[PDB]
Amino acid sequence: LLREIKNDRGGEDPNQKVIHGVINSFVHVEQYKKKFPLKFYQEIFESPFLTETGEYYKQEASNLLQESNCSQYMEKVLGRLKDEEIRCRKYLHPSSYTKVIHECQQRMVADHLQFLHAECHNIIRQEKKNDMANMYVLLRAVSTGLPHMIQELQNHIHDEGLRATSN
Amino acid sequence: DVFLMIRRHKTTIFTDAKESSTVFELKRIVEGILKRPPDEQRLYKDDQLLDDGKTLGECGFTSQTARPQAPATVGLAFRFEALCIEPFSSPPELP
Amino acid sequence: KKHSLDLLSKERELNGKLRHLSP
Amino acid sequence: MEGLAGYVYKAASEGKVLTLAALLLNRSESDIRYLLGYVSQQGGQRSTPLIIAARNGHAKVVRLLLEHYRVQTQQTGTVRFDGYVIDGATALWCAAGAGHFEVVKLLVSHGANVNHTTVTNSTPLRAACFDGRLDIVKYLVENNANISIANKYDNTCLMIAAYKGHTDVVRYLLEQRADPNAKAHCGATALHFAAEAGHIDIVKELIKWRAAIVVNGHGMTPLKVAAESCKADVVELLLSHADCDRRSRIEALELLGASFANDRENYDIIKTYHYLYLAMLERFQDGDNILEKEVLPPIHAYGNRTECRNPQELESIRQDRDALHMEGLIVRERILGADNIDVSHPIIYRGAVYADNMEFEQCIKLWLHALHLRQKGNRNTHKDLLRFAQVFSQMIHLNETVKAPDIECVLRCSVLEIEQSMNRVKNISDADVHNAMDNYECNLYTFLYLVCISTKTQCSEEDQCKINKQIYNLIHLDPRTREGFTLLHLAVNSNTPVDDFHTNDVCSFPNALVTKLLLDCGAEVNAVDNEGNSALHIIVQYNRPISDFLTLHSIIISLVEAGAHTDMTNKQNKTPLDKSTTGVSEILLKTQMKMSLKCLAARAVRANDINYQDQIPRTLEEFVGFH
Amino acid sequence: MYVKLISSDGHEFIVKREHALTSGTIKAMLSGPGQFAENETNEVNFREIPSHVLSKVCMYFTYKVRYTNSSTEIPEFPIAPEIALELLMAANFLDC
Amino acid sequence: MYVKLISSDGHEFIVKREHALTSGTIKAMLSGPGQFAENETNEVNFREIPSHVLSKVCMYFTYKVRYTNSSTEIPEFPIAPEIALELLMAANFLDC
Repeated sequence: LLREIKNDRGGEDPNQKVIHGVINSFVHVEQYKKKFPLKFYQEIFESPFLTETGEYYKQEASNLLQESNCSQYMEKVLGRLKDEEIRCRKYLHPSSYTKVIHECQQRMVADHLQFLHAECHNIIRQEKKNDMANMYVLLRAVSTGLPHMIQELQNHIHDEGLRATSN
Repeated sequence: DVFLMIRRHKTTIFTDAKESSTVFELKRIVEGILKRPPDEQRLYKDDQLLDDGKTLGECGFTSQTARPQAPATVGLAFRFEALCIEPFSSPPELP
Repeated sequence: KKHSLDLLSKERELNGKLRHLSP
Repeated sequence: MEGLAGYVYKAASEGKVLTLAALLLNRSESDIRYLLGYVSQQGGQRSTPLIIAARNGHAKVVRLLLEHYRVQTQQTGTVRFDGYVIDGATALWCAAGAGHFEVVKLLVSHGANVNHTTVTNSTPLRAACFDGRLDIVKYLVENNANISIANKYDNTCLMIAAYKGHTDVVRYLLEQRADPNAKAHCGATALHFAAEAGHIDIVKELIKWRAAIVVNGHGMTPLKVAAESCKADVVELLLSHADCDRRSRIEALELLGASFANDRENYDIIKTYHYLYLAMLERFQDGDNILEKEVLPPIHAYGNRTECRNPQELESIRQDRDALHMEGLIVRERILGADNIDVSHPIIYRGAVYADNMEFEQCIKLWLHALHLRQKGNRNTHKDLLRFAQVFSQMIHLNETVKAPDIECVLRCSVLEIEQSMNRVKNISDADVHNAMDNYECNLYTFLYLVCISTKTQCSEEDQCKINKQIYNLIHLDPRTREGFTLLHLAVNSNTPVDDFHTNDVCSFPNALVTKLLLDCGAEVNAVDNEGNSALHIIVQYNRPISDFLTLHSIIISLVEAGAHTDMTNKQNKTPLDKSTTGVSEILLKTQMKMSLKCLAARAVRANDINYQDQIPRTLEEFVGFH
Repeated sequence: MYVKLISSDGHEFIVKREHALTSGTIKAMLSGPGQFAENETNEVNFREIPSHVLSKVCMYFTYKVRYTNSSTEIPEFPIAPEIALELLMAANFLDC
Repeated sequence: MYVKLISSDGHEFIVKREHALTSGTIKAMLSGPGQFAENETNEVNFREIPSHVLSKVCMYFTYKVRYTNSSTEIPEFPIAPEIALELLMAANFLDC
């Protein structure tokens, strides 16, 4: 099951109905359980899938920095995030949507905060609008990513005003 | 708020109508259910013929004599043919 | 009954056109 | 006195000459004028006896009334129905519009106004050509009937005559020096309506008259709407006019093929392929002046097809019907610019067709594209919202999961459409106010069905946040129906009209989940109707407290916990306990009711009618106001 | 949507769908491989319930669906001495 | 275990603890730096509400504690016409 999901990640497309039915069987079997109906599905598939996607996206994030600069790394990460939102929508139970896309972010955008912040000063100063858009839509989800961008934007606005007025 | 047991020979059908409802509506109901034109089947009340004009309120089916807990009986005849409704099974004797 | 039979033509546009096609 | 006049009008309507002569016998000049000229009301029509005689074709009645009693030919009244509420009409207009030549002859020979203008600048010639009688039109023209006279939207007799399929009258009007370049309200000409009606003879006579083919106000040349109206016969005749150049005729052929691709009554594959292939050959024949289409980018709703530039590309999709339909839709809105009125109908029909074989995802995608097109076109779209609600209820009832982004997009379009309905009915006129209010109420009901569907399905936290954001936006907009119902009152009323097609099997009002979602979205709880009833006064009158106890209990719990006054009074001074018809709701509310000295003191203040103006805080003033 | 209840004597007892879905086991019979979503007959055959008992069962269906939400001293269901002890097994086999 | 209520005229109005805690602001003043974890006086001073209105407030405290879960033939609380419009302000100050 993880191999077919990874094959979907690699570019191919497995039988969506078969994978979705097999995954949803883990939660349909214990529909009669009054206490924690998803306890079976979470322990059997959701936890191994979270571990597998964490490993895969850690490897992918490490494999995207070594050849791509920070300008289009953001576009590639956002494309991977959208493709993960789509591929976790047609395969997984609706409960395990905000967790997988969490474990994606904490492997692609959070774990390289010190990288993205290191280019934030260059993003704001040159005023690359698409790059600020990618900046904001990336670091908003991360807990401790937004305030550094806020501080950098405040500093850039203050310096721009000083240059425009003090002369 | 009137409830009727429209009875064929063996077929019995339980229909809810209004007090001020004409024979037109129930005739179309029986037509749509038994798949039979109403120009060829005409209903009976306790061996007494009814037409397609009068309403159920003054026909004899009041809201008290045709309550759902004991609906009134309405005959039928399919093609003339006499009212030959087969009565229900004989209830067992009290032990 | 289904949607496909229940879809109507541009009757509202025709109704709007009734203002302009009045005799 | 009115009985004799009413009897005269009834006899004139029924054409009883003997009765009319008996009633008009031994009557003075004033009596004759009152009996013949009084405008009687019957059957929703306010008309004179002469008008109703001419409309019914009573030549004997009209000649008896005109020869001896010399009744004036300047009567006014309300004539016709079905969108025709035209006033100021004379008997000649009705006689010409009813196809009775003898009545027209008698009226004109008696002195009828041939150039009579009704309220909407309508001449009897226009009605006569609407009916389709050559003799009436000819005879009226012989009495100085100006064909150039039109309505307030500038629709002359030739245009309305060309709307219908009558060759004789349009040929006579073209012989009668009619204007072939007459401009309608939206810059339209008679050739437009001749082409869209599929009348080959009228179109060929108009182009014989040098119709001066030109686009309308929107910008659609009549050959384009001929292609749109799914009529190949009228399309395949402008080639010989030697004025279509090459681009106009080829886009006409492409649009005709696209219209044949997807329509309710003109749906076929083989001729669509034939005409598309012919158009592509005509584009790709000379090579020196070869035409290259402006290929629009592939929208994700319309699959992943980037047109067909190569002949092999068109050949490879000739055997597949769905690809042909999708390409036809794409080229259709490419020619039409995706901003025209005639764009939404084919895509909506194709969405229904995709819904035929339970292909719900494709139906949702196609109709979402349709809804976005309607919204960008600023077109009223309440029926589309209704059919989204119907499909969502159908696919919920068949146990098949609803895509949360789909229902989120439909809810966004729903709140936008409700805002549009609000600012439309804000400045609407008296003519269309009833249908504007009905559309507003229908939009509110569709929003409620959509919220019920969203509660029925399960989604992730972000999708639920988006849905709640849309609901909170609509709540902050604060909608109201005609009778003062807010969204909460409708959500708790069992009398809220749910649609009977598929929503009735899922959307059941009152519903606990929609009310809970609204209250979590900051719905005002203590809102009142025009009758003063709050949400509590509406829920306590629930007629099913036993078989549907969970919903009623949850509604009462949510209303009390969100903050509601269990003893607030309406305009008739009825507490929710008083309005509670069922005792079950009475004691549910009593279990939720908490005794407060503020309520008792406010009740005492209201009952004793002691003046509380400026004697209490501003909040306490309204608090006593609704106690 | 107008189902047909057939007793052990062949007495057809055609009654409304929502009227007959009050009983659990009639719902079970109409569910499963007994749907035939063609709205043609919806025939259920009772090889055991006698006609004089299935008639009272159908009258109970109508009476319940009418008086399910009253709770205002609904009239007593008239059960004859002879119908009881045979209507009981029918009300057990046809749950509720 | 009792709460001493002092009106605007100095009238002590000693009432039960659980009877006084049915109102929000009495509970608030008895909370915070006003707990008096010694249960002999637990005084609350009102410099605003006169004696005749705080008397009816305490009467209401007892009345609602006695009739908190009756729901059958609830007797009316006697509000004098003159004491209204002023017991309303006290009941608005002392939430419930």
